[PDB]
Amino acid sequence: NYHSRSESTVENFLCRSACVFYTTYRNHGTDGDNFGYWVINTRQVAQLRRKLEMFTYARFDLELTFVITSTQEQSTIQGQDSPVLTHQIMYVPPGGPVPTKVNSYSWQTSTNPSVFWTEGSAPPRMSIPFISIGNAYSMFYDGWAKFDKQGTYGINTLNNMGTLYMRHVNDGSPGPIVSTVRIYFKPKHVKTWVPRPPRLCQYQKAGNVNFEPTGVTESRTDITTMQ
Amino acid sequence: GLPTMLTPGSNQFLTSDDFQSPSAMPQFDVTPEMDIPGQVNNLMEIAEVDSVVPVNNTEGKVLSIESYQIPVQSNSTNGSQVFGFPLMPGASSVLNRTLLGEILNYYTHWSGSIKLTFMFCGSAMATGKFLLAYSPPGAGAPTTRKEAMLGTHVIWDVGLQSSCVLCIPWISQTHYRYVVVAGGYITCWYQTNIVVPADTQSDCKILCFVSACNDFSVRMLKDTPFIKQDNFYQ
Amino acid sequence: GLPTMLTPGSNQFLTSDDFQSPSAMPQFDVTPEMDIPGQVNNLMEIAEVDSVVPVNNTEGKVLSIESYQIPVQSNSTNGSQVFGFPLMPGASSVLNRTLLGEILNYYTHWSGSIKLTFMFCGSAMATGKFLLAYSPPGAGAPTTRKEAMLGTHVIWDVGLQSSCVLCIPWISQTHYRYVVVAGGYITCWYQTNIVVPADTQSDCKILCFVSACNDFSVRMLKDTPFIKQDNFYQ
Amino acid sequence: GLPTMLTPGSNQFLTSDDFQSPSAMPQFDVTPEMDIPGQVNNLMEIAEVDSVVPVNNTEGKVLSIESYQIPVQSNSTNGSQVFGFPLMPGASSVLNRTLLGEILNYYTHWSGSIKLTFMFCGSAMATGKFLLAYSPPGAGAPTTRKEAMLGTHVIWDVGLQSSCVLCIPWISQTHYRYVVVAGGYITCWYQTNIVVPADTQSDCKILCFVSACNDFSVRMLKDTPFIKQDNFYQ
Repeated sequence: NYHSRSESTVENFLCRSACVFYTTYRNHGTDGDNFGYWVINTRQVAQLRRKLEMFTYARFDLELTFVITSTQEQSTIQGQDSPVLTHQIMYVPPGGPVPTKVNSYSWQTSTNPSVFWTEGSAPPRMSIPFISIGNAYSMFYDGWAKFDKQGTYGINTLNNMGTLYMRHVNDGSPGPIVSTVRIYFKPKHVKTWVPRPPRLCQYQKAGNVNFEPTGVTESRTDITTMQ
Repeated sequence: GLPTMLTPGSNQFLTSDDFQSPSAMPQFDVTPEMDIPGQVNNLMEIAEVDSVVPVNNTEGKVLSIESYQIPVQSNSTNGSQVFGFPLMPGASSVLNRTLLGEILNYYTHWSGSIKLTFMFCGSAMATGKFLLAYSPPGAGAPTTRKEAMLGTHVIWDVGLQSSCVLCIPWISQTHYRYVVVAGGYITCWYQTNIVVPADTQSDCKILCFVSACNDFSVRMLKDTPFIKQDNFYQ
Repeated sequence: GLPTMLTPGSNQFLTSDDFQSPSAMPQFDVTPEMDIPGQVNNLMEIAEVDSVVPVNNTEGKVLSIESYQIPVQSNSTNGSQVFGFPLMPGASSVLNRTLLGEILNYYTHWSGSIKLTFMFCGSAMATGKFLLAYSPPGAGAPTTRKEAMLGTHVIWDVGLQSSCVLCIPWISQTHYRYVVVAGGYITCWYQTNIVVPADTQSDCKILCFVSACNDFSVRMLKDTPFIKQDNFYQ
Repeated sequence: GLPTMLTPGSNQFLTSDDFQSPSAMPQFDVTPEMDIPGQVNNLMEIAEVDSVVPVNNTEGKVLSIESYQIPVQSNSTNGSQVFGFPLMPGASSVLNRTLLGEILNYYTHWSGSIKLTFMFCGSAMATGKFLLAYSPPGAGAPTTRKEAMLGTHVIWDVGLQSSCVLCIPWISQTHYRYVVVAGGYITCWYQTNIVVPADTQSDCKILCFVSACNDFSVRMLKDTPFIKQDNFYQ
């Protein structure tokens, strides 16, 4: 017989849709900083980072779902009557042009994937393939990007998965509107190699493995005690 | 043209759905897979691996490697207890942070047999006997050598073998039990004192290992109670 | 009548989709195709074509046709370097604006072998030898004739042949490399001086050609960094 | 891409629909079914079971077990009526709260034959006769022993048998009738007095049972008129 190990599998263990980032962007602003952005990383949410770092090399597709909700703000503008709000979620592949302004040329997205979503419909969804000149993402890198520089330890350009950019296509009304994107992340077709011990010490930095040393477990009163 | 209905539950984002997602980078060729050694397809492969159990969990020792070393005294009362911990791989702090316990804390239900290995790290000329006694759940930990012997036990003779593998059976009323907080007890007893060529000074140690057997399973995935973040790390 | 769900990602305009579009002019007969010579189906056909490499990229020469002419001095120290450029078809300005480099700059990743042809444009009675040396990536450009000879090289004898085709191999740790900014080096060295019926005045020239081999590919299409517009041209 | 219409009735929540619902806990293994004795698949199995009928529904007796006991007097006029109730399993309070009546009150229409069992709980030496008379709907309950005898009846002789099963036929103009408020009447009559070895003091009792026959059915499910709540119990 034997009990089923179906949901213990790496696919079921890791292919779980979780929120990894949320940002708010305005509809009007002083500068062009009316856009949200997120460099796609797996080392910013502790639960997902621990689950992925239980293995050494992984290879998966990124399924991203965006939950965009808009809120009208304060007051002092009357007769708002805003039409429906359209959002653009532009994905910038590795090595692609990166916007610095809400109306940058990169938003014209000649080759950057972009999804335009009107509010009230189902949340937008896009899937990023395995994008790496290497053969697998490496959660751990015991080496230097440049051996000359000490600060390049553990950094390799093979784990860069691109950047997501979010903005308002139309303002709708002359009054303030702030939208939250709430990106939901879900690996698909996951293959993992070289399993590793779970991270014991709490994480400190996203780009580091540094740790304050911690006890192996919780203490008890006596070696023969039971409670 | 083809008629279609509302079918309640549409235009919703159920987080735990398996719908196909449009590809943002179609017509892009991913690099072929490389034959990397160490393909793991199930977390039980991690859980099947022996991991050293910190039994010496006394205060002040969890920050040192002495937490893994069970001290075996050079002279002690016969029938004394060498150590003892409950069979709570996901609850008891002795087994909680092991590889098995780390896997278990990612789930809500579990079932299977716990495999315990005790290895004697004393001298090759050292000899002696131990009572590795197992108490079924609800019985209560034995208080003397005799109570341990009258139950399930093995006489682990140090001279004959330096290791003892003890397979803990599955005793519960349900197919699965909750990982969180009965389970049983392991207690070791000094059947005989450790005998050496009478010239040594320091004491021996016992190392413990925990593992899952082939009938081990976990049901309901959840968040581990060990890693915690206030916000995004960057 | 038939039930249907929301299927998140509907009513969206993904720019990189392949959905059928309704025809604004149906029931309209397009003119039949005509057998025009020159059917091209792939940009590599353009990239497979030899293009003259401007190696004489010195200041003041990029605006003249002399940028394509490698000067071969009538008298110079033996073991001097005739020219040298890195193997960066999409990065180095020597190979950047060639047909191969122009194709490469439209993409993000590339792989394959670079085919280099050096043609001597001197007199038929002229004779001489050159060291066409290739340095693998990370080695560094040679500084003397001896270092070039101790590596990968060919003795290009001008008298025997007026052209030399040099196939640069593919040496990288990944299947593809980024077009943008190691790659290697080509250096030519005066093995012997150019020998002529001792009555000439002006110097000889070398023309360089670049091409892709049959194993050449490009992965991720992007915008070329060469054409730029402030707005619509009309 | 595929055309689809509005099909009126979409995006509506009809409470009595049978549409598939997305699973909030997919990839979760439920525990296997266990062979529990008592698998019931239909409420008629409950309705087929004999249940004791409270016929002694007089005021002050519904709160005691005497409501189930039909008193048989030691001495009474011959041709007196022992008891009598109408054949309204879902309406008459005599049969309303029985298992059959409890099932019936959950529905609006019903059809079938009522099975009535009368058991004599007197002494083994006691003897006597009863007229278990049945009146068809619309006839009216008989007023004398003779009227009961001239209709449908059985002579239930206590000495010969201590039980009498009486199957009430299905007499209605429609396939089903409403559970709520003719049906008929059961009346028992003293054919002869109860005869005993002439030394006893207390009186005998008759217990009544009601059941459904194999041709019993209920059509339109509704809310039972018995349980009532002002709001949620918690």
